[PDB]
Amino acid sequence: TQAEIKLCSLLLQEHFGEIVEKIGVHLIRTGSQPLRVIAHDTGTSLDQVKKALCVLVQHNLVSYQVHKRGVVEYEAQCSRVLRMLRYPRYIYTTKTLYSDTGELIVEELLLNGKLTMSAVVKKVADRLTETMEDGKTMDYAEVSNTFVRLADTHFVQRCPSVPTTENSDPGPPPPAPTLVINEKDMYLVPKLSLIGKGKRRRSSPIPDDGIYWQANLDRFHQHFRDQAIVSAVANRMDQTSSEIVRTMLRMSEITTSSSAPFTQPLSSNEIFRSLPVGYNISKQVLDQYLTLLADDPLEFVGKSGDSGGGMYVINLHKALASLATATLESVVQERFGSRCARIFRLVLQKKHIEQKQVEDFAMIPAKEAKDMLYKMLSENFMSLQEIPKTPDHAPSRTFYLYTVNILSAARMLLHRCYKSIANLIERRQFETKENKRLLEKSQRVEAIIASMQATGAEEAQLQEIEEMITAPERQQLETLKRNVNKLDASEIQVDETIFLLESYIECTMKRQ
Amino acid sequence: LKPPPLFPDTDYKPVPLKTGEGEEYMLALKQELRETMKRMPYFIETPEERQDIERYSKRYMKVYKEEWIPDWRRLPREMMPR
Amino acid sequence: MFVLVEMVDTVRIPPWQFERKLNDSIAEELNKKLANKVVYNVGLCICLFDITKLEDAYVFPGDGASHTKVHFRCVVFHPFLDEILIGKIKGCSPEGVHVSLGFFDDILIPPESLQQPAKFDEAEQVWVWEYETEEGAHDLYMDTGEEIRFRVVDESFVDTSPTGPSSKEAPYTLVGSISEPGLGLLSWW
Amino acid sequence: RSVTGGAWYSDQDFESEFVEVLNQQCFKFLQSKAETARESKQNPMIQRNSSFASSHEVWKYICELGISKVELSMEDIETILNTLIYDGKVEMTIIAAKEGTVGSVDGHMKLYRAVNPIIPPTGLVRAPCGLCPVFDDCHEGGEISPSNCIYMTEWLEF
Amino acid sequence: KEQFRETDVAKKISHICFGMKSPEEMRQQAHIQVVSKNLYSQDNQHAP
Ligand code: SF4
Repeated sequence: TQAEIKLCSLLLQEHFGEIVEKIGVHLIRTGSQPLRVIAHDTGTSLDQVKKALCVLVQHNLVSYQVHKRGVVEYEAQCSRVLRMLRYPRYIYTTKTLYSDTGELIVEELLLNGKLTMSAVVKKVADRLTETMEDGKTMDYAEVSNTFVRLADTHFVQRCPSVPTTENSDPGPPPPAPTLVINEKDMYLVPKLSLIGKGKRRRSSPIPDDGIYWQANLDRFHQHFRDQAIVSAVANRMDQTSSEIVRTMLRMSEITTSSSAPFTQPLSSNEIFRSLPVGYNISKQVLDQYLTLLADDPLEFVGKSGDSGGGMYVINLHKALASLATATLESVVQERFGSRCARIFRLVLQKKHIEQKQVEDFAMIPAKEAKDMLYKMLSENFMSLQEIPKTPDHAPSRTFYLYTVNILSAARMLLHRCYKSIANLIERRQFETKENKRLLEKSQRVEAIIASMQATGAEEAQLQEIEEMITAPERQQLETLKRNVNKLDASEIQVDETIFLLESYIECTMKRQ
Repeated sequence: LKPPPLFPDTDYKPVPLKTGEGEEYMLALKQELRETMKRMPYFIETPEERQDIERYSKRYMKVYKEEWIPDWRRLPREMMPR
Repeated sequence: MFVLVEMVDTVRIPPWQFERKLNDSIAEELNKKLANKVVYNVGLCICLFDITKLEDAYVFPGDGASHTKVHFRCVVFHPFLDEILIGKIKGCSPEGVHVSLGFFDDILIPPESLQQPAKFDEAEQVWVWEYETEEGAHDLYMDTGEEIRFRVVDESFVDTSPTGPSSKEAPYTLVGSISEPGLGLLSWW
Repeated sequence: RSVTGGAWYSDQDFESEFVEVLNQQCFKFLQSKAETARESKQNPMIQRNSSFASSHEVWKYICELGISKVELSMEDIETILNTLIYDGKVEMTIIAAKEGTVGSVDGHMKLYRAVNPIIPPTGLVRAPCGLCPVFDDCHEGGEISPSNCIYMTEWLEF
Repeated sequence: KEQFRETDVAKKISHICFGMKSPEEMRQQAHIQVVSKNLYSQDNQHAP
């Protein structure tokens, strides 16, 4: 997992800096360890180690556990180190589903790691002062309404609570507080009525103490999976079918398990009554779509019963498999053309086959199929089974049967993507560090121009500062800017593939 | 005789990138974030060190900040910043 | 300007020196070894200051020269930024005026540091001067001149270590400022 | 299999240009018929029925315009249509030979009628690294590095 | 005047670490790649 290790490293550098990156990489390379050995191996001052570890545990990047003989073991979760890349995605979806107040709520919750109700609502109200002017005021009522709506919709989840000292282990406290998570109060928001008008940057006790909250990444991922499924169906059959899929996913979510291959049983009568009234559809029309969807050769949904006449269940894992297939065939077709995507999907359907059958079945011309078959064999996109003609398995006594392996595929495509995000960050940083000299040379003069502007200084500075050499370099600065922009957009997009890959490798993994 | 260029010619070239108001908004949000996590105590930069000489100016531009302290009930009683 | 820095090193003494008391021998050796050369990090070494501590003198096999380790301190030339200083001129240039400190000469006074009114000469490399009421563009700085007053504003070390398999500028640089009143030729003040 | 090779073998190549242009012609025409179906959105049972581009009628379309003067009757056309059914141009809708014209002949409507995919090119292939041949051979530390990768350079240069 | 470098590099062995070499590092060490099968030039100079 060296590529992943590097991704962790560069994310820590980007987001936290040097010492934090050092401690993080060391911990993910060493696993659970007590403080003293970590400080010894690193060799740095224990104050820096302590400070790093508390900032990481504040954002839940690391955890601490009481261990045998009373020592405290400290461990870091590698997966959580790959979530800040999706913070724009979380912010966008909450902005789509909630007003900018919810966007700011999620922003504060993420960037602070954890927050309490009073702290988060007060901070959001205070920061929103930059958004409203001309005497407009902000009261915690609407902020609290948006947060409780978020929590009810499962997007915001409560942090584990500390145990009660007077109720457990009286006397000298243990080395670590050993926090305990409670599920019945998971989305049970604390109650408050305080309101405070935001201070508009004029430059002139907690009722919910200990009730910390954090963003529900699982809910975000589930929402992303729903969006992907809805999009898949939209391209597949029709917008009406897509809206039906958007619908039965909605009642599915409120009751289905995130890991189950199949949703809870859903009838057409409940779909119709919960179906939006803005579409001119009857119950019989809905039944027709559901019956013809269940008859889909891709088996996207299955009947699975007959209660209420219309009875259907979506196959999440099978849909994810189709998603994983489509993305893999996407890469193949741009890397090798339609014919390569043709030869493979032939092999996907024909589980076992050899060159002559492939050529016959696709008229891939002689001296073309074989060479291409050798090439994408070299890419590990195809596995050779090689049955014997004799128990020696000699090359003259074997048949070269071809065989697919989707799971291994999804894995080392994902590794490809991991190396992808890394070497982009390498170039973005390489460009940033090479241009830093001109950047600071332009920023200092820009600050000079921007400074003492409201003071009423004379206008003989705008033109007199621009005669410098950076003026015929602004186009190069914009060249760098669009280059970083163009890099970033691809990074954003790559994260969109990553979701499909990670979702399928997760679902196919049984976790036993 | 001669090993090739380090950079062989390839017929297939990277698929063109997307653009749109949503993508631009996400890029702006990404720029905002990369500008944001530099401005709070969680961004633990290296402490200031190795003063050169006893300059008089130090009385004014000294950086002052609060000793950040989380909810200590939630952490072991072993890393007090004092 | 002068800085005293702590130093440790190991030295070899050939046998014919055994007649002398060891401290003076090690002192003169350390001086010849250090004196009149510059360090990439702390500036120009002048001469040893004092020898503080001495270890035991070993006699390694395969040689007859006693080896020993010293703790000592030395005086180094290392002016700090914004330091005032007086030094002779050594030559004019389009990029500024070169100033000599007698034992050191890599000081430049660029035209940005020079007074605004005078920006170039009458094609003669001798830098000229210009003011408002008096000094009608007739005063000029002699390549030798007096020990003009100036304040350093920049300094840099440049490494000149060998590169590649085996088989000219000074490695230590400074920049001065002369714009402010009272700076430059004392005849003006 | 020799001189025969399927009668498309002509010129001893499977006549690659003619087989690919014949496949493209077949695809486009049956798109046109399935497009009549989709434009009409005929009471969807009949929409999908007209989207069963009858491949007996495809076979009678491909004998004409002087395309398949070479051996055409089922076997050869049906198998070239099958070479198009191999790949993602198509998905399972033959309903055996009995439902449809000999099963719309190997199901030469199946889901050619609607090859419509469900996703745009992966952000990876959009990026240089994605297509960059020396992708894993871009050992930054070594010669090939993102900070010089001519592909990255070019991709970003434009 | 010139910047000072140490004049002696005398040192003694203390330990030997065994291991293998990674291919990118193996290429970094190597001066060049050999690519021609044959040994000497066709001409009567017997040059490599
Ligand atoms: S060579 Fe450059 S563009 Fe290609 S994969 Fe490596 S880093 Fe990416």
